[PDB]
Amino acid sequence: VTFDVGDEYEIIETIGNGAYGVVSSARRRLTGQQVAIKKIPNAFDVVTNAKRTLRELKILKHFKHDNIIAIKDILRPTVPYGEFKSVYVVLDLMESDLHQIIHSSQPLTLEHVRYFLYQLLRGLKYMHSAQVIHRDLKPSNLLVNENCELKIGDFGMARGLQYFMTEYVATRWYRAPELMLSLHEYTQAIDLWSVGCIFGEMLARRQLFPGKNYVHQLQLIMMVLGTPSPAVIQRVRAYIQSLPPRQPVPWETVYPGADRQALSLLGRMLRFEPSARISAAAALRHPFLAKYHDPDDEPDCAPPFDFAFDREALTRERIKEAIVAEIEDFHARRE
Ligand SMILES: COc1cc(C(=O)N2CCC(N3CCN(C)CC3)CC2)ccc1Nc1ncc2c(n1)N(C1CCCC1)c1ccccc1C(=O)N2C
Repeated sequence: VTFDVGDEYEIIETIGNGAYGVVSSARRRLTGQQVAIKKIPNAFDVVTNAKRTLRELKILKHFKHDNIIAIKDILRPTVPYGEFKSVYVVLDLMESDLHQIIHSSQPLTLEHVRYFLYQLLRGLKYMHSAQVIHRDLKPSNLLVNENCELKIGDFGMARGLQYFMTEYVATRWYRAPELMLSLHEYTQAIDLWSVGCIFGEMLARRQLFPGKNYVHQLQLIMMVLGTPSPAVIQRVRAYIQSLPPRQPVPWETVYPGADRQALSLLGRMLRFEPSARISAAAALRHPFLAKYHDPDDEPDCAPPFDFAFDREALTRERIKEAIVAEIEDFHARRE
């Protein structure tokens, strides 16, 4: 079967795969309400993964927000603690993600784009007030349904306030320059870079900076934003120091026929300097999102999120203990 849940849920279809692991749509037995169930097959075998899972449970259990994917249940172990391998999390089931929507024959008007961006930023304002950087925002991590309701998901990369830049890789289309040309101060401005990229992706329905490798990535950014001012720098320095004085291409020539306000907002997000970028809070006060802006319906998260548990260097078994403790804690609060 490979999905041995109880009689509380009824599996419908298998939707697909995270890197680890499996997501099936289901139906709660008593309410008939549709949920999504993620099985994590060997959740405690690999220290790095177990750490991700623990991290992601804590952040989701901390957040209550219409624009951030949510945990509805975590299933108890149905076997002894020693034998417990696979963890099942019940989450909000959405109908698609934003990647499928952008890259489809269906039409995508500015009204869609405007509404999708508003929800994204409303979600991030809450996160960032909790002092949680998402770090991996992309359209496939933005879940969506028929009535354009949007939810941010996948917090496995999230961080408070090692990794290596491998060359031949095309997986950094939404990564902020500070994570590339490694500056020593990483803040929540990181997500607003990715938002800019995502935003722009919707306006053209095609990737803004689709780099094929590490270098092609920095080239593509430079081709639009120009060279970063000397001050905005400091081995890696050399590659850029000697490259003809590049000027920023205006966003109007990048997107011909686009909306004046949309670009004003976009231009406040895609900027090398992390401090130069708008915050999510401020972005919501932009004319572009004026239709939707409601001060009394765009809350912060309090208290903020402690990352103590993450810093601590834990064994494989001690992370299993902590994850199990999150499951027991989850049920204690509800029941
Ligand atoms: C029917 O629901 C969806 C379809 C799709 C979708 O259109 N595709 C395109 C075709 C994809 N192929 C890869 C898998 N193969 C079986 C062929 C289909 C599946 C994803 C995307 C998101 C969907 N909805 C969805 N709802 C909830 C999700 C989630 N996705 N997912 C997806 C669950 C499938 C893989 C990820 C999430 C994605 C990012 C972050 C969080 C989640 C998440 O935790 N949940 C619970």
